[PDB]
Amino acid sequence: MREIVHIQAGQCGNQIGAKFWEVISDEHGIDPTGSYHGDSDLQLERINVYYNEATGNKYVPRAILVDLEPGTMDSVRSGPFGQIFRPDNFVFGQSGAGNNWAKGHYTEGAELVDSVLDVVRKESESCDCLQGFQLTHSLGGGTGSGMGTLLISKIREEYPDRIMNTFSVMPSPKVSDTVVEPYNATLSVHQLVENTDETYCIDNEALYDICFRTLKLTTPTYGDLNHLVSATMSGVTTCLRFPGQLNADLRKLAVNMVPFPRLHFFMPGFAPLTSRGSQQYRALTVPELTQQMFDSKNMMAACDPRHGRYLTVAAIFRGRMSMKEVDEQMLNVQNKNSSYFVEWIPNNVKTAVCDIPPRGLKMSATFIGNSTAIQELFKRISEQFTAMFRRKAFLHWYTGEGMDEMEFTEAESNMNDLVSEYQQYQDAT
Amino acid sequence: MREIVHIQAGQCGNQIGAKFWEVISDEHGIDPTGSYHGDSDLQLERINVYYNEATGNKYVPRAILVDLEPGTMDSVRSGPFGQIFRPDNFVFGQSGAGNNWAKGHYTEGAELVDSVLDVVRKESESCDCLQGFQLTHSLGGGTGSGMGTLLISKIREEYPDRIMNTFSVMPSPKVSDTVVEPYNATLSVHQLVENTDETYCIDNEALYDICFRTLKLTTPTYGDLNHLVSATMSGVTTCLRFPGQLNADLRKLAVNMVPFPRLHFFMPGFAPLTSRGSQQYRALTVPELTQQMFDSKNMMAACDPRHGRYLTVAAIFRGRMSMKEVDEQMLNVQNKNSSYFVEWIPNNVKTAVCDIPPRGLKMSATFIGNSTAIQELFKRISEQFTAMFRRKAFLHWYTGEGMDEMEFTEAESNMNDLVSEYQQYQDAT
Amino acid sequence: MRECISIHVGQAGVQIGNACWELYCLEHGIQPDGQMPSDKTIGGGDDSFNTFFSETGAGKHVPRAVFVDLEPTVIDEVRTGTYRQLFHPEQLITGKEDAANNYARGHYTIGKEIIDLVLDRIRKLADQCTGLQGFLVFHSFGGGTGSGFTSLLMERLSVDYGKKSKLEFSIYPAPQVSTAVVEPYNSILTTHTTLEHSDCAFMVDNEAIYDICRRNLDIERPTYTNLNRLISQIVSSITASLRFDGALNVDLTEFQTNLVPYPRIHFPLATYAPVISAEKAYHEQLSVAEITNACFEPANQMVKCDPRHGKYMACCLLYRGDVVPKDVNAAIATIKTKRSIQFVDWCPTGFKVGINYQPPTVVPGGDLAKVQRAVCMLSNTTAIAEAWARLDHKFDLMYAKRAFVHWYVGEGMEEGEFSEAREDMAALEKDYEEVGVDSVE
Amino acid sequence: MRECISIHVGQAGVQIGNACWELYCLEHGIQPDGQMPSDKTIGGGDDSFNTFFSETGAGKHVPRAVFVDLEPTVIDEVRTGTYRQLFHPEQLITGKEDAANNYARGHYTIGKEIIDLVLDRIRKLADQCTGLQGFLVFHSFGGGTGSGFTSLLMERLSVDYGKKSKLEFSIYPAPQVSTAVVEPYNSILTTHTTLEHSDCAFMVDNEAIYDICRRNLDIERPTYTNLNRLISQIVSSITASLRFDGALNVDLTEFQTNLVPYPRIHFPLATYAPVISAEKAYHEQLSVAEITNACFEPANQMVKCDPRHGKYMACCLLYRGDVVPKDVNAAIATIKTKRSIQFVDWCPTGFKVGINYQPPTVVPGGDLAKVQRAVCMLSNTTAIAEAWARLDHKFDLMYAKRAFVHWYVGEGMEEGEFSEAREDMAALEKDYEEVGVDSVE
Ligand SMILES: CC(=O)O[C@H]1C(=O)[C@@]2(C)[C@H]([C@H](OC(=O)c3ccccc3)[C@]3(O)C[C@H](OC(=O)[C@H](O)[C@@H](NC(=O)c4ccccc4)c4ccccc4)C(C)=C1C3(C)C)[C@]1(OC(C)=O)CO[C@@H]1C[C@@H]2O
Ligand SMILES: CC(=O)O[C@H]1C(=O)[C@@]2(C)[C@H]([C@H](OC(=O)c3ccccc3)[C@]3(O)C[C@H](OC(=O)[C@H](O)[C@@H](NC(=O)c4ccccc4)c4ccccc4)C(C)=C1C3(C)C)[C@]1(OC(C)=O)CO[C@@H]1C[C@@H]2O
Ligand SMILES: Nc1nc2c(ncn2[C@@H]2O[C@H](COP(=O)(O)OP(=O)(O)O)[C@@H](O)[C@H]2O)c(=O)[nH]1
Ligand SMILES: Nc1nc2c(ncn2[C@@H]2O[C@H](COP(=O)(O)OP(=O)(O)O)[C@@H](O)[C@H]2O)c(=O)[nH]1
Repeated sequence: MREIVHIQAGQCGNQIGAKFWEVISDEHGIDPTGSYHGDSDLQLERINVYYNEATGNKYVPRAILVDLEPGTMDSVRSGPFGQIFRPDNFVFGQSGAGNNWAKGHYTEGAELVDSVLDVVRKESESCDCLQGFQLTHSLGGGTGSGMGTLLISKIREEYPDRIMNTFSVMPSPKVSDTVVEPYNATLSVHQLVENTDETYCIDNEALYDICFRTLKLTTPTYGDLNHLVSATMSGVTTCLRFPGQLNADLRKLAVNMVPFPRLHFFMPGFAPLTSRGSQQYRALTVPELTQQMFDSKNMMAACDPRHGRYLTVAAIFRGRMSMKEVDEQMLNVQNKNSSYFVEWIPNNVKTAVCDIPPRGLKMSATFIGNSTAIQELFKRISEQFTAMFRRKAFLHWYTGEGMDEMEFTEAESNMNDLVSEYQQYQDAT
Repeated sequence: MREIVHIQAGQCGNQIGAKFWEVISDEHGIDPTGSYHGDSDLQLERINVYYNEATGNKYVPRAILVDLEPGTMDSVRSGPFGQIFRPDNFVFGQSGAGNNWAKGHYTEGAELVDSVLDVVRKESESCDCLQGFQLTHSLGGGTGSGMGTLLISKIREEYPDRIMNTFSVMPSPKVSDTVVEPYNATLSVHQLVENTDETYCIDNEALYDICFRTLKLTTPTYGDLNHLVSATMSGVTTCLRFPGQLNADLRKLAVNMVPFPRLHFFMPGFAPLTSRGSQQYRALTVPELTQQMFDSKNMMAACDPRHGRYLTVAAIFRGRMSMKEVDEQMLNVQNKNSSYFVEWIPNNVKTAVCDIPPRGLKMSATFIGNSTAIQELFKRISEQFTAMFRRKAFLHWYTGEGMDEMEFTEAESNMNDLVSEYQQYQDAT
Repeated sequence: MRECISIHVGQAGVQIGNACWELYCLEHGIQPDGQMPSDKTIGGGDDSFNTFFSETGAGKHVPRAVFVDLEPTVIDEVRTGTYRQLFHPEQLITGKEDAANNYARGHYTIGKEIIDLVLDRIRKLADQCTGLQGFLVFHSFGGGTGSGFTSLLMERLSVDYGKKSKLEFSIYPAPQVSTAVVEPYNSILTTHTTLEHSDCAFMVDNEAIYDICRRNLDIERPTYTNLNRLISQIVSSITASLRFDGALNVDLTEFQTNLVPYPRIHFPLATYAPVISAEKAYHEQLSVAEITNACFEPANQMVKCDPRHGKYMACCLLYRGDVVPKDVNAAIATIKTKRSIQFVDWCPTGFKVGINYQPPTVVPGGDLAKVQRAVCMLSNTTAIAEAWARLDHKFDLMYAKRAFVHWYVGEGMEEGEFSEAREDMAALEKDYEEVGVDSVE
Repeated sequence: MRECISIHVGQAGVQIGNACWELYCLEHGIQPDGQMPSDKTIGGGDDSFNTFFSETGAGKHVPRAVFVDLEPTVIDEVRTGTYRQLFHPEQLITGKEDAANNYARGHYTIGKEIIDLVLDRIRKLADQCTGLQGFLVFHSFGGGTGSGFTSLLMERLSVDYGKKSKLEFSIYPAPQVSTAVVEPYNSILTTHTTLEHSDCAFMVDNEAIYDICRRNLDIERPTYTNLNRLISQIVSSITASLRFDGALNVDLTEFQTNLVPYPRIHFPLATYAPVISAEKAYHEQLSVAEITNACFEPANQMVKCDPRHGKYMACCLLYRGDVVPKDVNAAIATIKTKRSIQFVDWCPTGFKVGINYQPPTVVPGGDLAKVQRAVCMLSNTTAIAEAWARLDHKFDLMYAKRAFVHWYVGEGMEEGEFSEAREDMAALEKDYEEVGVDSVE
């Protein structure tokens, strides 16, 4: 019951999920080969949320790996965790995406999506009672953006009532490493609006900032930033897999996170984050974790909450903890900072408490915020967009691939309308 | 009781059956020399379905090998399994067939069939209570097509009530390796209509497709494709040889596979087919096997069932399995795909369940389908036929051998009438 | 037993056979003194020397071949040479004067004097056969013995035997290169028996072979000795599935059933794909896929022709060695895909493959390298009419002034016979105009 | 498989390739006799030799490259030299007389005679490809074969293929240094195919390389052999993310998507930052931060140009080796900070980084030292119009008196063609005047 299909898409999608199924595969004591080597029978009661048990107690995930380039697949196969996936789930083309949206959504994506939805139906037809899906992908790539939103817009036609959420990486102007990532991000924000139930917006700068300031790292790679992100994605569905005192599925969040439809863009947060060495000097407590979850410097989205108001938040704690301290800390916050909350919603916070912390510490927590301050993201993109597009730069690589202008102007307007949706719900009483 | 005479005919016929009696000879633990080296007394209770016990516990098959060319016989004699046959059953001429139908059916076939029916009566006069016969042959060869249909049309005059079935290989236009295989296939389809009880139509392209996609082979030979086919032919008569929970002879299938006379052209299917390596990643179950038996990519006939409707199917399972899961899976299929079934037949599926799997795995199954989509075969041939015959190409090698035109035009019309027999029984309520 | 008869007529026909019977000696492991060496305690007619070698008692292999010439001189290169005890003495039949590039001499005057002695050599080999397959006449159109005598023999072979296959390996006159000036006179008159009496006539010519040696093979300066090793690999592969095991074997009669549409449309050109020099044999990708494409090359033809000027009618793939079939069927499907290759509209199903396991032999001192795979493609095409148009025009030029007529009439034929054999060949060339064209409704 | 085709045209194009194909031999661990040594029981096309080396059977690596010259002489340095058995024999195609610094000869007179033999070499390499990426034409503007033939080929490559990338590595004429006096005639006429048919033309010139050798590198006296090892590190890095693993890999098409704004604005200059002599390689701080700044140096340019005279439009960082990305993003943010570096006002988001793990190889006997990191920056700028203004003025001088016109007209082109290719290049230089300028409201 309550299975989750994992569709990691693109290059970025595969890197995160590579590290994602290195965490989950530690949560449940899965061997690299695929056998089970746990001790506690909590690890197996709800293993089936992610893993198909196969013949002879091997545990094959329900993940599907999609790419338009053979490379990432060959890396994952040849690595520590190649053994863990089913080889019919490594679905990939040959001709690269171009870091071009049109090329992954119309030309070379449509060719492949038939051979992938046929793999979605291998997974969906085997489940007892499916709950949801998930992309792991990148707004600013070819396959992460384009092919991802083709997969999504073809699942709503098949499975129109499952919680489909994304962990999407969004561009930041301080760190640019692709010239047309406004073109590629604009045309996919357009698809995520109408098609998705929850969207966890993650940036790059926000992850260095955690590494530098909080964790006191020296030299971060993609390897290190997604290792964080995977500790968030584990937290989301903890109470789906572990027993808790308050439970909280995918659907439980969705329901009371989201005032209006369409406003389903969340800001995660993790706590605790200490350096090693600086762990014996923090006392680890519920007021300690709460202060990290509401500090701006522990947002994995490169914004400051102080430039708006949280509509709603959820607080997902993992550990042997109290309920008064939880119920109090979450109270003392939305009193002391009552101008940082939308006031037409009483009790902006939802708490959930699991019983099972990560496999090194006690008392973690996860902050998931629906803040109005996320229009800071959508405007920084729609300024770069409108600065290139007024010249019509880089246009022939897009109109060459089956698109036209009118897909742009509408997709620019769909991004600029929801800036005026966070804006309405920030102010006006 | 319930003996089966095996008449492997032609070059192709001998290659399959060579590999066929390498499987059966493993089912019953027959040594290459002909002694028995089993352990379980199931292997002997019904050995007599295929094997004459000879003096001193040697086991000689009831197979007759027919050819118009010494070569295949010398190969089989000199191989691993030459020892197993009786040397009076290697019946062969000297002058080759020409890959000419006329040459194998009238001139050089009629000369030999006297010396072969005299071998049929060695076998038929020794049996307790004969059940059936079987050719293994090729529609598109000289001896497989011509001499095969001379043997058939002379057995119905002797043994007019035994289940005579063929495992006939049919041509595919994607893979051509003979120029006049339309001429040779048209004139033998004509004979299989009026003379045969069941006909298992097998192609070439359908067997590469299994090798490439499912089995993940690299480089298939005739050696590999007939190794598949022999695992189908073993499955057919399993419940004739092994005890089961549902039994099913040759006659049991025939009876409720075949709505009208003349429509006795079946599409086999085998499951499971995995690569090695990808076996510890499939869990092997009845819903696993059912999905392979109804997928188009596991048909040994180069058609898609989706271009018609199954009249009737049979499902022959081999293994220690349940009956609810069988009775349910076979139910959930003809509900979910009710437009893929002929609706004037309730319960299109017949299940049979043996107790004895093949000698490497648990829980195999065999799909045998009477689909209307087999007219896709008969039309692709009757387009090549009518494109050569309008020029009267290659005609003097046929009229030279005792035939004439009027054998062609009638045989073209007998093929084109049964296209209008699958057509009637697809549509029209 | 799948036995076959070689007949080697005239200078070109003999000198090819040297290069043929050099090869089979290597194929079946036979020393030039007719002996199999001591390391063959395996099945002889299971390696099937027994289609080309009647095993004399005491381990001795003598061909089923007959070397016929009207001139003493050519065969006397075979006595001695090195083959002086490979051959049976009585199968090397010499005249005293050749036909001397004169069809009337090879067919009427000189040819009749030895024709019964040659037909009686055939019977001595015909009665030793069990399951006789047919005959392999080698000659050249445009000799006297290659044209005049061959015409006389093929008449007599049709009467005595009838039923069996009779393959020909002709050399066709080259458009520029010619060495006899009555070369077209002797080709028009050999037209008569080539279409009527032969069952399948092959044509090669020297220029199309010069190309292959120089270009594919980087030989500077070919002689006849170089060309005929090439000729022999084409024939060695033809007749290899009679005499070795393989899947999809092909008898001599399975050509004609699969290659030849109508009665007189039986002039298929051969090719051969792995013509590769030792140095160029690295920088290979010599897979099945590339070697199938190389057959369809208009440059790798054995005839001065360009199949881009006509349509194929049948093809016929005969492969030797390290072969997986599905590689072939995937290379067929490529061939069907291309529109540069025109099949006709009444073929539909392209062509017949045949595979054999026995890899070729590298002829010692020979021009090829060691290849693993090898492919002749016997293939009917309407482009061989173009070879004919270029030669009728040479005949029609010289016969317009009745040039060398006085030599021919004074030897045992008529002026009238030129006008019949010209009409006879003009009708063939009209058959290929009418066989290239589809019918529409 | 990410396969690619090198074509090496003319004297400069061949002699670069020596320095290219020297390098990949070291990159993938291949001896000059085409052999990987015995210490490679690891994944070959996982080290991905398979984009530049078709693995012949029996452990043998032959390029996907074609060496074309109209003169026999240049390639005969490759036969022998040391590379005499690295190359496939049939991919070294020689004419007999060169175009002889005459565009009319390389394009019409001499070029057509070998053009079909070269296009047929392409097909033999095109059909062996699985997932063909594109072509890498090497030449020089201001040869006859480098300009005349390249123009002829690029026409034919656009027709047969269309879809794939076609990179060029030109040598542009230097403002002072020139050795042909019709050097500007051959550059105006190659303008036509360079903007139309190529997808991305690179330009280098010899003076801007002389600077780097003498100043960054303290070589007293460079030859062409010294410059081309430098050229090859730029190309070796370009095409390294196809064929090695790294985070942020960049295919051949991800340049053009990220580097090239508009249809014909596709003339990006490259740089290369760690050009450091052995002695000067201590006294290094050769971090990511310093090597990113060194790309933006107007002295470290591969073109006689000064980006301080124009605005950048895109840049493109391609790094190799011991790299942590956040060091790069912090070095970008420095680059965005400076006002000496003008991006345009419609770019906003500067540029694309790409990283690769495989460190360069020190070419033996080569000029570089052992560096840990290395960076090409492919970068569109409006400063390459200045290279054009300095060369149009040389053309416009000589064509004012119609100087060397009589050689060109008498070879297979018109007087009219000068007036069209001058207008054609004047329109390019007008595009960069109009692409540097922002729009205001
Ligand atoms: C002795 C002790 O308590 O040490 C902690 C520790 O010092 C801290 C700093 C850890 C540590 O994490 C990092 O330094 C880190 C490195 C790369 C990327 C991201 C983080 C720790 O390495 C990571 C490690 O995490 C776990 O074991 C969890 O089960 C975690 N698993 C992994 O991701 C994993 C990492 C490496 C090896 C094996 C497993 C997890 C988290 C969420 C959801 C599922 C699993 C823990 C608690 C610690 C160390 C070992 C120092 C922190 O991280 C996590 C993911 O728990 C960083 O901020 C937290 C707070 C922890 O207190
Ligand atoms: C550990 C294990 O279970 O191994 C299996 C196996 O991996 C699979 C992949 C086998 C394997 O088959 C092949 O790889 C194969 C090779 C050539 C041609 C066709 C197939 C197997 O080799 C073949 C082998 O088959 C048998 O032993 C049956 O008794 C089979 N017998 C033969 O055909 C046979 C094979 C070798 C020697 C002598 C006889 C049979 C099937 C149906 C009806 C009668 C007999 C089996 C089960 C396996 C291996 C060993 C890996 C599969 O094939 C068969 C015919 O069972 C291929 O798809 C099926 C599914 C099996 O699970
Ligand atoms: N987060 C992020 N993802 C990227 C970026 N560039 C490419 N991707 C992802 O990578 C995938 C495309 O693969 P790509 O890197 O083009 O493959 P290639 O052929 O190896 O270059 C898509 O899923 C993208 O979303 C980037 O700058 N940021
Ligand atoms: N599977 C398959 N069987 C074939 C094929 N061609 C012929 N056969 C079989 O081979 C026998 C007929 O002999 P044939 O091959 O014509 O004989 P030969 O050609 O004289 O050696 C029959 O048993 C046929 O079923 C084919 O293409 N495929």
